[PDB]
Amino acid sequence: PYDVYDQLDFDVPVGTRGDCYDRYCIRIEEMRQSLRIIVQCLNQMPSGMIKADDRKLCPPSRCRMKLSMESLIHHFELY
Amino acid sequence: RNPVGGARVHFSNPEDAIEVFVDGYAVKVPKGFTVLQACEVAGVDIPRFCYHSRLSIAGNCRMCLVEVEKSPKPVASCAMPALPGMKIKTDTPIAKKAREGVMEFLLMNHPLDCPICDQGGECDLQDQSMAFGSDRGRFTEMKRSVVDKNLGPLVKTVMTRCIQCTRCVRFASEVAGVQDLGILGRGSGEEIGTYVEKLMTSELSGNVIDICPVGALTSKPFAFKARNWELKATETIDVSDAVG
Amino acid sequence: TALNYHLDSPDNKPDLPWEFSEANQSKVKEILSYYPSNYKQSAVIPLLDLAQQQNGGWLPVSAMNAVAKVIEVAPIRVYEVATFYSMFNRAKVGKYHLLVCGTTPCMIRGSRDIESALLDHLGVKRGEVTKDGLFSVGEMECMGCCVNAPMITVADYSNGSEGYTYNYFEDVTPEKVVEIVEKLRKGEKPPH
Amino acid sequence: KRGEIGKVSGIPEEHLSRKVIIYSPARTATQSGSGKLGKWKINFVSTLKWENPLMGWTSTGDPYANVGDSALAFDSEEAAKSFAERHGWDYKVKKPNTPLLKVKSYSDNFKWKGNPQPE
Amino acid sequence: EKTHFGGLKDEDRIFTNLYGLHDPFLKGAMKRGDWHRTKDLVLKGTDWIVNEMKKSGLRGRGGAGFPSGLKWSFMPKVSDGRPSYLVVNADESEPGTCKDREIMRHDPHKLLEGCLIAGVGMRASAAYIYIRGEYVNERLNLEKARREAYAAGLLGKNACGSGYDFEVYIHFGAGAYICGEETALLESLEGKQGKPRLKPPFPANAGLYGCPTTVTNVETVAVSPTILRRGPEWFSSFGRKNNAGTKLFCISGHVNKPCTVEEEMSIPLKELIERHCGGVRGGWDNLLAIIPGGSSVPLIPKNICEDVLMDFDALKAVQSGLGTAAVIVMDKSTDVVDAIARLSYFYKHESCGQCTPCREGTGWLWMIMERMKVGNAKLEEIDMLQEVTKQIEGHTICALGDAAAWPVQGLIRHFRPELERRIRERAERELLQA
Amino acid sequence: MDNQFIFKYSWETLPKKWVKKMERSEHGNRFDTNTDYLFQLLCFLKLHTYTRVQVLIDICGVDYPSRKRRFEVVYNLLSTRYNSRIRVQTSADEV
Amino acid sequence: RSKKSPMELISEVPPIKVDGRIVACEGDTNPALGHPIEFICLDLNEPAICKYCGLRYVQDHH
Amino acid sequence: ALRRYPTGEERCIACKLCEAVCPAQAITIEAEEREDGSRRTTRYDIDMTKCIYCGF
Ligand SMILES: Cc1cc2nc3c(=O)[nH]c(=O)nc-3n(C[C@H](O)[C@H](O)[C@H](O)COP(=O)(O)O)c2cc1C
Ligand code: SF4
Ligand code: SF4
Ligand code: SF4
Ligand code: SF4
Ligand code: FES
Ligand code: FES
Ligand SMILES: [Zn+2]
Repeated sequence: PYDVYDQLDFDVPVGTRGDCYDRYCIRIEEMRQSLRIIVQCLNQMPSGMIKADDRKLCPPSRCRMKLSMESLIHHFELY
Repeated sequence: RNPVGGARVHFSNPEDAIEVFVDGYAVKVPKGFTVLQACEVAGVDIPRFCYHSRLSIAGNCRMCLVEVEKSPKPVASCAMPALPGMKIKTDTPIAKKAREGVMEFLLMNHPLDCPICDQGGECDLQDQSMAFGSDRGRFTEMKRSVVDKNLGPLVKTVMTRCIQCTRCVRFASEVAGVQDLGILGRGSGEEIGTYVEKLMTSELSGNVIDICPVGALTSKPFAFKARNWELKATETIDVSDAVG
Repeated sequence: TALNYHLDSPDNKPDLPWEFSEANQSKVKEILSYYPSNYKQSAVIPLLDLAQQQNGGWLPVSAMNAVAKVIEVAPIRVYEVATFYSMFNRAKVGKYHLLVCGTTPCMIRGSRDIESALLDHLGVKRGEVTKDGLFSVGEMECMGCCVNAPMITVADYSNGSEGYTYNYFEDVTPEKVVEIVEKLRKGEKPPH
Repeated sequence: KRGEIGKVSGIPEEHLSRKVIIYSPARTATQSGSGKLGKWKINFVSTLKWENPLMGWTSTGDPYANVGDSALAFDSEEAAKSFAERHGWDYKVKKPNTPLLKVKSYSDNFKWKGNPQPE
Repeated sequence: EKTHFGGLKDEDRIFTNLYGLHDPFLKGAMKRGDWHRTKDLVLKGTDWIVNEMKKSGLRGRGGAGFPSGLKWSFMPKVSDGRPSYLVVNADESEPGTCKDREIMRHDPHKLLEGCLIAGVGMRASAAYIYIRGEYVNERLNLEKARREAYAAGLLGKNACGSGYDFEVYIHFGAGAYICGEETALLESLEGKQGKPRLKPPFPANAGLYGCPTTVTNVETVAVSPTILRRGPEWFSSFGRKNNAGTKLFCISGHVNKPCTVEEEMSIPLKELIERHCGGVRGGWDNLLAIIPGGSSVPLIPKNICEDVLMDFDALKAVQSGLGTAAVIVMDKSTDVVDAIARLSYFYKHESCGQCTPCREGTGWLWMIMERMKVGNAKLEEIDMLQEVTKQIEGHTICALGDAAAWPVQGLIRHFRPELERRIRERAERELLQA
Repeated sequence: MDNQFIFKYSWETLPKKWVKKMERSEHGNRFDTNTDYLFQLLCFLKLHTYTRVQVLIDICGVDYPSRKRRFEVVYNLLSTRYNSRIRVQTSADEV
Repeated sequence: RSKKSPMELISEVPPIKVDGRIVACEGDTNPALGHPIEFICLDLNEPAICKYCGLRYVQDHH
Repeated sequence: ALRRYPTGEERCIACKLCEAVCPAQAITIEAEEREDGSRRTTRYDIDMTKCIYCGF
C-alpha cells in the first residue's frame, strides 16, 4: 500500500475462468470500487497544506517570493 | 582522500609539518597554514565570502566559523592558524547554527532582485544560501538602500547588493596597485566607493568583477546579454600580448 | 544629510587649492614629530582636526588631499578616515556649531526637550547654517555620567585654529539656550 | 588505436575519424566553490554552427554538438583515454592546472616596516 | 574585614584630589606624593615590578577584569629589534562613565608616573596615551602636565635620572566608541579606520606598528605607582580574595545625589547606593532595576539587587558584569523597554560595521526593540529576539556584538511579563477599536 | 517475506561462489553476481520453496562509460507468494 | 498609440513624490500581482528608477 | 500572452527564468541593456509547435 490506501475500505475482485468475460466483470467491479474509494476520500479529506514544507524541494508561494529574499532565492534555484 | 580542487601542498621540509584532525582524519600541513587551508587539504570545503587565496586575510563575513575543542566560541577558519593536535569540527550543530545565522544576517538587507541580477545563475550568496543556509526568513522590516555610482565604462555598479566583504578594496590595494577604492562610513551605512567621482583606470580593474561574490560589481558591456547556463566554456589562451 | 560621497560644488571641489598656513606649519611639524618618519600615516587624525579648525569647522575635499600629501598616502585613505569618525564635518557648519540632542542616560533626566526651542529660535533646520553664518545644529556625543541632562556643546570656529574651543555646558534651560546663543551672537562667551 | 568497439558500435565511419581533446574542466572565476571539479570530459571541437535565416536560431549539422557536455563524462583521465582508444578517436590530453596552497597568515597584514631609514 | 567588605578611610584612598579641590599640576602632585622616589622604583628592575603587580592581584579596570601583572608578563623579555610600546586607553565613550576624565583633569601626574612605571615593567620604549577626542580641555591639561614633566626631567631621555629612556605621547581620537577596543584603538593610532583586528594575532606579539604592545586602562595605569610605593599587601587587603583593590564608581541614574566615589572592591550595591549617595528616589521600594556596570553589562532586577557584591566574580555569577562600574539606577517611573531599545540604538550607531553579525544584527535588534516599545509585535517575537541575540553572540570579531546582545537578553530574562503585558494591551486596543 | 528475512536466508542457503555483493537497505535488497552464474541464481530463486520468485518484472540496462565493464544489467524480480521484491544485477561490456 | 514604444511610454509618467529618503516599490496596488519588493534610495538629484517597473521616484522636500 | 504594466511598460525583465524551466525548449530570449539602462528583451519568441502547454 501507498499513500492513504490502507485507511480506505475497498474489495479486490477476483476471476474464476480467466477468459475475456471475467476480465470484463472485474473491470466493472474495479470501477464500482473506485467510486466507493472516491466517496470515502471525499468524506475523510482533512484540511492543511498541500505541499511539503521543505522549500528546498518545493516552490515558495507567489506572495512569499515577492516579499522574502530566501524565498526568491529558492524560487530562482528551483525553476 | 584528495585536497579540494586538486590543490598541491608544497612541503619545504618533512620536519616542519604539524598534524591536525579535520573530521577525525589525520592531516599533515606545514606550520603556517590556517584552519580553512587544513580543511581544504582534508577534502572539506568551508563556506567563504570574504576570503580569497590571492588576497590578504580579513575575517569579515564570519561565514567560515568552525568548532575547535579548546575554544568556547567558534573560530574563523580563514584566519585561525593551525596548531599541532588541534581537532577541527565542521559538520557539528554549532558550526551549522553559526552558518544559518550568518546567512540570515547576510540575506537581511539584500535586495530581492535575483531575476535582474547578472550574477543570477552564478552567485555565491544564493548557492551557499541553498546549501548552508536556512529555509524561512524571519525578517519583515524595511531594508536599506544605497545609490549606484559610476566607476567607468567597464564595471557596472549596483551597490545595494553589496555584502561588504572588502575583497574589491583589498584587490585594489594589493594586486591592482591603484588605491582608489575603499570602505567609506561606519556601521550598516558603510559603503564601497571612491568618495570623489573618479573612474577605475587600472589595466587590471576588470578583475573586480570576478572577485566580487555577488552582483554588486558586474561587467557593463556584458550586461543582461546572457546567463551563465546558456554559455559553452572553451579553455583557450591569449594572443593579445606575449604573456599568453 | 550625512552622505558617504562627495558631489562637486562651488564651495568644495578638488580643483580649489588648500595649503595650511604659515602659522600652522609649526603645528604640522610638531604633530608629525610624534611618530616614526616611516609611519607618517599615524598622524592623520591630529592633522584632519587641525584642517577642520583652520578652515572654519568643516573639511573640504581639498583639505583632505592636502593632508594626504603631507602624510604621503593615497587620498582614499584620508577619505576613509574622515568619513568614519563623527567629529569631522564634511558639510559646511556655522561659525559656532551647537551640539544639542542627547544619548541614552540623559533622556531619563530629560535631554530631549532642548533641540526644538533653539531650532525654531534660529529658524533653520538641523545641519543648515543661518543666513549670517554664525550658528549650526548637530548631534552631540555625550561625554560623562550626565547628572545635568540638558547639556549643549559649543564648538567655536570663529578664530580658527588659534581660538577654537570645545565646551560642555551643564543644566541649560530651553530658554537658557536662547540666552547663551544671544550671548554668543554678540561675542561674549558664557561660563561653564 | 584499436577502434574495434567503434566498428561494432554503430557510429558512422565519417564520425569515427574525429579529433577530440580529453581535458578536465577547471573552476570558474566567478565562484569560489570547487564542486564541479575532478571530472574529465571529451571535447569533440564541434564549432560548425550557423544562424537560421528565418528566426535567428542556431542551426547545426554535427551530431556531437553537445554529447561531451551533456552526457559523456568520466571520473578519471584513464577512463576517457580508454573510451577514446576503443572508439578509435584521435585524442590529445590537456593536463589540468591545479592551485598551489601557499602559507598565508592573518598576522602578515600587520608587519613591522623597519626602523626609519633616512636613505 | 572579610565579613564586612566596604568602607575606605580617607587615608587609604588612592585617588586624592578626585574632587578638584587642589592644584592638579606638578606642584600639588609633588606635595600630594606623586613622583616620589620614582628613581628607586625604576632602578629595582622590570622583574620586580611585575612580581609586585602579580602579588597585588590587580585585575584590569577597563571592564575585562584580566589580572594586570600576568598581562604585563606576556611582553617580550629580549628585544629582537622591534621596540615595545605601552598604550594607555583613555578613550572612554561608554554612556554614563565619568572616571578617566576626572582622573586626567585632576590627577595627570599620577597617570604620567603610571605610564613610566608600566613602561619600565614591560620594557617599553615609548608610551602613547589615547585620549577621547571630545576631551579637548582634558587633552590640553594632560599636554601641559607632559610639558611640565619633560621640563623637570621626569620623562624623556634618562627618565628621573635613572638611565631609562621613556617617551610619552598624547594621541587622540575623533569621536568613535569602537575606538576604545584594544585592537581598534591600535588601528586608530596607526592612522587607519578604528576597526578591531582578529584575536589569533595577540597585541603582545603583533600590536602597534606590528611591534609588541600592551593596551591598559587609565585606572590600572594610574594606581600602579602607588601600589609599589604603599605596598601590594596594603592594596590586597581590600575586597575579596581573587578580586581585590579600590575602584572608582560613577553612580548615576535615579539616585538622590549622584556622584563619583572610590570604595572597596567588594562594596555591597545596596550599601553603596544608600551610604555615599542618597537613597533611591522614592525609597528602595521604588527601585525597579539597576545597570551594574554601564551599557555593556546586562541588567539586574530588584530581587537580586539585594545582597549583591559589586565584584568582578560576584556580579558575573549573577549573569551580569562589573564592567566600568558605573551604576545606572532606574525607578518604576521609567519604561525599561524604552531604555533597552535606546541601548540597542546606541549600539547600532556605534558599530563599525566590519563583521556581518554586528553590522546587521544590531540594526535588526534595534528595529525589533522599537516595535516592542509600543507593543506592536506578536507574543512569538520575544523568542525571535532571544534567537537573534544568540546568533549575534560569539560570532563577532570583538566584544561589541556581545555588549549589543546582553541588554536584550537581560530584558527578556527579568522583564518578559512587561513585554507580554504591553503586547496584549496593544492587541486589545486593536480588537476593541475595529 | 521481508528484507530482513530474505537477506539472512539467502546469505545461508545460496552457494557462496554465485553472489559477490549483497546490499540490504530500504531502497531494495540487491544481489550482484557474475554473468556466468546469472541463470543458475535465477533458476534457484524461481524453484526454492522459501524464495518462490515467479515473476520477472523487467530487465533494464544502465550505461557507465567510466567502468571497464560498461553496462549494468538489472533484473527486477517479484515474489507473489511471500510479497517481496528482489533485484539481481550483473555487468557486461560491449562484446 | 502603438507608435509609442514602452520606453517612450514609461518616459512620460511623472516621478512620484516621496517625503522620506527611501521608498518601497512593489509594482501594483495588490502586492501579489506585481514584481518583487524593491527598496529605492532617494538620496540624489535625478529621479530614482525602479529596476522592475521603470517608475521614477523623487524626494519631495529635501 | 506577454503582459505589460498599466503604465504601458512591458513586465518582462529578461531574467530568462522561463526559458530554463521550459521542458520543451520552446522559448528563445535575447536581451541587452536598453537606452534607459533597463533589463529588457530584444527577441522573445515561442515555438508553439514545440510548446506542450504545461504552464511551467
Ligand atoms: C566596544 C568596546 C569598547 C571599549 N572601551 C573601553 C574604554 O573606553 N576604556 C577601557 O579601558 N577599555 C575599553 N574596552 C576594553 C578594552 O579591551 C581594554 O583596552 C582592555 O580590556 C584592557 O583593559 P585593562 O586596562 O583593564 O586591562 C572596550 C572594549 C570594547 C569591546
Ligand atoms: S547578488 Fe546573488 S543573491 Fe543578490 S540579487 Fe544577485 S543573484 Fe540574487
Ligand atoms: S563590491 Fe563586491 S567585492 Fe567589493 S565589498 Fe562589495 S561585495 Fe565585496
Ligand atoms: S562586532 Fe560590531 S564593532 Fe565589533 S568588529 Fe564586528 S561590526 Fe565592528
Ligand atoms: S524572461 Fe520569462 S520568466 Fe523572465 S520576466 Fe520575461 S517572461 Fe517572465
Ligand atoms: S571567509 Fe573567514 S570570516 Fe569570511
Ligand atoms: S546626552 Fe549630551 S552630554 Fe549628556
Ligand atoms: Zn517597481
